[PDB]
Amino acid sequence: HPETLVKVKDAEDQLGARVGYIELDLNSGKILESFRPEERFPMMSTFKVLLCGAVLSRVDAGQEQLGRRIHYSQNDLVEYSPVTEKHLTDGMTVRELCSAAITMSDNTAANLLLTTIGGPKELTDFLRQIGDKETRLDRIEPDLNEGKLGDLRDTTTPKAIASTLRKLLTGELLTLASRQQLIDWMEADKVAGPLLRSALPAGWFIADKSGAGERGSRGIIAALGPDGKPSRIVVIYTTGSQATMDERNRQIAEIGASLIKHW
Ligand SMILES: [Cl-]
Ligand SMILES: [Cl-]
Ligand SMILES: [Cl-]
Ligand SMILES: [Cl-]
Ligand SMILES: [Cl-]
Ligand SMILES: [Mg+2]
Repeated sequence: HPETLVKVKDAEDQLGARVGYIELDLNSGKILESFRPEERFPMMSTFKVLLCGAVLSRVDAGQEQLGRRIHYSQNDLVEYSPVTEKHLTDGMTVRELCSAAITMSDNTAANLLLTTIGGPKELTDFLRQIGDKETRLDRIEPDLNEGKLGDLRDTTTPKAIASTLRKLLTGELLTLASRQQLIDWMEADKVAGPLLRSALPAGWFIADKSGAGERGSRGIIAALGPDGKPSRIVVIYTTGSQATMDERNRQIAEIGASLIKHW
């Protein structure tokens, strides 16, 4: 809607950075609104949904078990690992790692899951196989968050990842059980959801994953809608801003508020 576009523009002005935006009809994939949809942005932790999609595809294929226990060490622990730092001695199952990666954005959990699939290149190969020609993962956490100027590593486009999310959450790419488990991880309550959840009316559905990185990188992917059911996918990314984190968050949140207001 034009009111959302204007909020996107305001965010670019206030933040001193580009903002990419797309909104798809969930059922049809029709593009309802877009701004810089084919430009590249760091995915940051939004990739963790794609990662868990790849893990679930392996589960469906009999190549992984959700119950398999993953044992790791102190030196595997990286920054922002609130769940995995509590399981050095006992390990975590694949299921537990996906829950942590998505609901808690746990960085080490994502690295361990990357190991289970064979790494960034294997995630990228899965994405190419499902028809995403743009998204690429090159590095693990935390380096994938760097957001360096003119660096194509660890990027997507709003249009690419929106389509990929739709493929994961709808249709038959994943079995019903895996699709529902991915959904459920994304729906689960989170500690703080400034970008879309904080202002979202009660009773609306949202399955989301946010991301934050260096050099102003911030964004979110989500399926959401009224009456308990998702009906749209939205993707919002920005990178380059040196405004405060609070200002970045507020500008993105205002885009979301407008999408909801003018739904
Ligand atoms: Cl545009
Ligand atoms: Cl574009
Ligand atoms: Cl134990
Ligand atoms: Cl493994
Ligand atoms: Cl959020
Ligand atoms: Mg809830």
